[PDB]
Amino acid sequence: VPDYHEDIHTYLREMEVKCKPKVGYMKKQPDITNSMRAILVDWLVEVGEEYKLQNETLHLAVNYIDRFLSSMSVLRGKLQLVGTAAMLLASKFEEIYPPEVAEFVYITDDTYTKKQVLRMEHLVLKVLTFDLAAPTVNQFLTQYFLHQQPANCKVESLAMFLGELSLIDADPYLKYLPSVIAGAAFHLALYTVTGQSWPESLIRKTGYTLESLKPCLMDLHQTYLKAPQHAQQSIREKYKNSKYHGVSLLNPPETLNL
Amino acid sequence: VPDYHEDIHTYLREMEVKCKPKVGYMKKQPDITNSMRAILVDWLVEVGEEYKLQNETLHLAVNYIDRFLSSMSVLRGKLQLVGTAAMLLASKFEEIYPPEVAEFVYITDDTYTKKQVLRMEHLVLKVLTFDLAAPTVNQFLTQYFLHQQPANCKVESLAMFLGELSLIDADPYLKYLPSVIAGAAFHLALYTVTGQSWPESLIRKTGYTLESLKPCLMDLHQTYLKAPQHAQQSIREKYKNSKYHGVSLLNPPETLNL
Amino acid sequence: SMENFQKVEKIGEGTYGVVYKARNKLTGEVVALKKIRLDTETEGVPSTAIREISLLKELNHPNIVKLLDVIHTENKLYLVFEFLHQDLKKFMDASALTGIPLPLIKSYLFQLLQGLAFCHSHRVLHRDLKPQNLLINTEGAIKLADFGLARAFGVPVRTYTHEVVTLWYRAPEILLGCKYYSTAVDIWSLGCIFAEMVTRRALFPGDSEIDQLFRIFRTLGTPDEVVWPGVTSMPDYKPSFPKWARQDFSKVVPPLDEDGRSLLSQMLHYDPNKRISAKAALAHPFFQDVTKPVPHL
Amino acid sequence: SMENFQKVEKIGEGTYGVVYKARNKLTGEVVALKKIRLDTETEGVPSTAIREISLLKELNHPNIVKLLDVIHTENKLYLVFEFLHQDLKKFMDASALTGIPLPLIKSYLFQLLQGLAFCHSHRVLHRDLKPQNLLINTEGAIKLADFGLARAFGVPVRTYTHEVVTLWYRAPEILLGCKYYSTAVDIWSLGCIFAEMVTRRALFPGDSEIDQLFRIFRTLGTPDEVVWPGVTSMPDYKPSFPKWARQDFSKVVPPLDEDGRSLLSQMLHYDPNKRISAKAALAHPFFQDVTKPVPHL
Amino acid sequence: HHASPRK
Amino acid sequence: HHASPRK
Ligand SMILES: Nc1ncnc2c1ncn2[C@@H]1O[C@H](COP(=O)(O)OP(=O)(O)OP(=O)(O)O)[C@@H](O)[C@H]1O
Ligand SMILES: Nc1ncnc2c1ncn2[C@@H]1O[C@H](COP(=O)(O)OP(=O)(O)OP(=O)(O)O)[C@@H](O)[C@H]1O
Ligand SMILES: [Mg+2]
Ligand SMILES: [Mg+2]
Repeated sequence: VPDYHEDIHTYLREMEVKCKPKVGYMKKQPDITNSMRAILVDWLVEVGEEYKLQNETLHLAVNYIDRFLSSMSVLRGKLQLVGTAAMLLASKFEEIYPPEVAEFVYITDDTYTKKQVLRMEHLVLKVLTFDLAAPTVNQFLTQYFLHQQPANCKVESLAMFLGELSLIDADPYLKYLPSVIAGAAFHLALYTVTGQSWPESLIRKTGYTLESLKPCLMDLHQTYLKAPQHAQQSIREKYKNSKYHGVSLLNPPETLNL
Repeated sequence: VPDYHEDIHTYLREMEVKCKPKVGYMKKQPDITNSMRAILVDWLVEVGEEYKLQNETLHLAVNYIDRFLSSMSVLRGKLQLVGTAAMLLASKFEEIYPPEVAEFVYITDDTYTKKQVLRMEHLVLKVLTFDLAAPTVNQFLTQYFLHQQPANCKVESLAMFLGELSLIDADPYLKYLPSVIAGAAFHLALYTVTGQSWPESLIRKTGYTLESLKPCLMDLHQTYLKAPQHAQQSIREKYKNSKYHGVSLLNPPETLNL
Repeated sequence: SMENFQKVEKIGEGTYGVVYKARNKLTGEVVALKKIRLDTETEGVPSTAIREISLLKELNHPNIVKLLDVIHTENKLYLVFEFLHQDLKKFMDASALTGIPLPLIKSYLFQLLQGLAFCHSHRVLHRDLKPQNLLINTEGAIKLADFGLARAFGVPVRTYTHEVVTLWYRAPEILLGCKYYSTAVDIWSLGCIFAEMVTRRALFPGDSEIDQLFRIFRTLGTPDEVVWPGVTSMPDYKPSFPKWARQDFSKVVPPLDEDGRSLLSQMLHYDPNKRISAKAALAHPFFQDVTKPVPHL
Repeated sequence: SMENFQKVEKIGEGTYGVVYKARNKLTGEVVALKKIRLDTETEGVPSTAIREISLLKELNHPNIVKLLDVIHTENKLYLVFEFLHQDLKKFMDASALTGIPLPLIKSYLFQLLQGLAFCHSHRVLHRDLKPQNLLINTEGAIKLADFGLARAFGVPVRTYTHEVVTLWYRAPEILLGCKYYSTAVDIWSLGCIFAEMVTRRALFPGDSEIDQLFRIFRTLGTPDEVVWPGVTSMPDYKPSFPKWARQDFSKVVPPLDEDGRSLLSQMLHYDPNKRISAKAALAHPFFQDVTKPVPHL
Repeated sequence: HHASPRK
Repeated sequence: HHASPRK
């Protein structure tokens, strides 16, 4: 059903530029670092797995955390509270059955009360002005997936595993829009599994060439080669499963020949 | 003291584009028209005269009326209330001694209570998000007046008179930015009193040629020629005074030779 | 907070509270206030409200009600909307003797299709289109409203909530339990409403899901693999379903012309992949002469 | 609406209410809450608050305190600011034994000049610069604050309010009643603060307006038509004023080097048309070696 | 008539 | 010391 596809694609291209976090925000946080953010996102990866939430819910929650931290200074003892209210809000926007609030409170181990979570939910909605329908790497991957000749299950899981790895590291991934990370991820996955490249039909559909993708690809290639030694490991653990064709066990290409 | 002059000019050129009313708003007002807004602005012109307020105050009050009506549908019985709260706020921003609120209530003849004025004041501040420092035709005129070879009193009063006439008629003047109406007004005033034209030094300072001003200048020439018959006459009355060199009595040029 | 609004009358009622007609005390604006009750030691803001408000903020179109403001207090949440004369169900009920004039039926459908095609182009499924969720004003406009069941959808879609759309307007791919549904379910709802505006009564008034399916089968013919490939493998399909033959639309919607019949059958096509889109529906010859009549209120 | 702030302590008081040090209960952020009392059957929002809020919203610069939020209730108005360790007067008081280190005085002045030159470039006159209205953080930054006397000015300026600037920092063109004043009054206030940081005491501590003027005339010389054309025709000038001779800056600001004395005398030039601008001051050779030391707090 | 289906 | 001048 392609009728609306191109319109939606254009509209997402426009909303990603407007839903985008401000790039150097961490530099203005007096108390939190990219590392503490990395530990937080790795934790929501696990919360997602525990509750069986969509990958899309995770990527929304990340987008809401980086937009909130874009205008609100937060002390370290409260970062998990922003992150839990964001996971709850993303669950309410996207899941058919979101976890209940008392479950969100249990997964923090009573670090916060129910009342804190509920008040942080109201502050996140106000700071984001309720604008929750954001474009994610996942939304662009799934559209890119329709141009594969023929469909390859392994390429898809791996493009997903890469797009998810990007969420952990604000530096360098806050520099890149969702659609560009998705394109770098889909090219790297394809290249790794079948030796093919970012397709000519995606070039026309996104205007992106392997040259405009290069900076993001070089970063994502170094993240993929160093994934086994990163401090956060829940995404590699999750992509070992058979649901994902165990793609996090594949070995990354040594070079991209770019 | 020209030290800051160019920076200030550049920054006003940028804020006028951001403080600009939406051009077709009246078309979406179910109950008020350009003619009701006309009567409103003409009345503020008188309120201004009664209280000896600055022309700038008037010009700010009009920008706040058109910004508020740009996102708030208003019933005709409340339009004066929006206008009184806006003249109150402009007075508080710009004057050394703004009229007191009880005086604003008296000039409406008890059409509203004090409490309505005070509450409409808080609604106007929120709708405008407290962004009150808007660029006005008056702020660009005064800058344009430093390029006159030598200073002419009469030209200055006449450019002011014309910039004020443009406040009455949302159609056509909401199409033009403050800096453009000011240019058209200064060129028309100059041409009328001495036969000179928009100067080469203003062309370079604003980047506006006599051609880019033409559409605004044709409209302003028609408004000048038709001023003695317009339904609203407070500005012509006000510019009869010796403070203004009686310029509204001068006869407009028959043609602009454009 | 709600200081500035004066409640005038109850306009409707829903799930999370009440719906009032109100007026802004300072500007005179007439509005519809939709109260969503919260609390605490509950689930916080209702996911239906979080979707309604964020989807509405992205749906700026003449045929989509306008959200004017959101008053998010500590105790309650109020959605502030533009107020329109009434919903299409009330207008229909008031016109059951006369009927809605032909040109206004065509104008209403063309506008419903333009707001629906804008929704779909912004990746939003409505999923609750019925006459009481559509709003008309005194000058001839009609608008989509009640975005309380809506959702942002993805390309290609995943599985979404099964309990969607008010029974009478529910698509057969939902009733048969299909793993996937998409924009075709709103089109089906609009086909139902177009017929209802024409005949003055619900096209498929079921009283339960099997009854709803059977009303559809009796009018359009029980679908088989030729009309809808995959039908007989659907989760709730049963090969013992009675096999009825399709009824001629001259009996189904007697007052409708050839062009209107053609458009209605493309909106009610069994197979969702073949059902017409809102955007192609906008180019059908039924709309070549469309005008904007004013309702008789 | 203030439900998320916990008041921690009184930090200052003033005109329309007070200032408290508070914390955001949900994020931990530490803020400064400036309460402006309203009422009703009064004048509505105070013009000083309307100006402070709207000029602050257009002044986004590292050396200008940031306004984080405005909580505009029916009863009260709260301005919510980022919290900084303390104001420059409290820092000075705590450093009267040591003195502020030379590099930190240069860094503070360079920063105040960059905040002031941004204000002036955005057509804003601060008009109340003094050490208690300047804020420092623990890392070496200093910021302009208290915009409660500020005003957007025009090119060329018109006459503005005569009662502006705290007495000790007030420029002689105001004291002599000039019809016009502009950005040079803020430069004067800064040269006075520059000297004060250097010597550890107010440069011109008058106890009335005539005394303020005579303290200025005894240091810099009683101005005449050669140093400031038009002085003797100013509304409050009196030809019977004592004629004092200018004192050598080695006696006026002993610890200051040649470059610092050159900069200070251009900031204290009598003729406002000749007083150095903030922007030309940023280029003086006194700043060639500027660094950003951290205060000893 | 039926009510709108309920989350 | 003096207070800031008052509107
Ligand atoms: N903006 C409006 N102008 C006029 N009437 C309106 C407006 N909004 C809602 N209504 C009325 O209020 C009724 C209830 O509104 P709405 O459909 O949005 O919420 P709801 O109760 O959740 O509806 P439903 O029960 O179908 O889920 C509408 O059917 C309509 O009659
Ligand atoms: N953001 C802040 N961080 C830390 N202390 C602050 C902050 N804002 C204000 N203060 C303290 O509060 C005092 C009073 O604040 P402010 O100067 O803004 O208001 P004011 O009382 O109106 O001052 P003034 O009386 O000079 O007009 C400041 O001198 C400073 O000591
Ligand atoms: Mg409804
Ligand atoms: Mg102060």
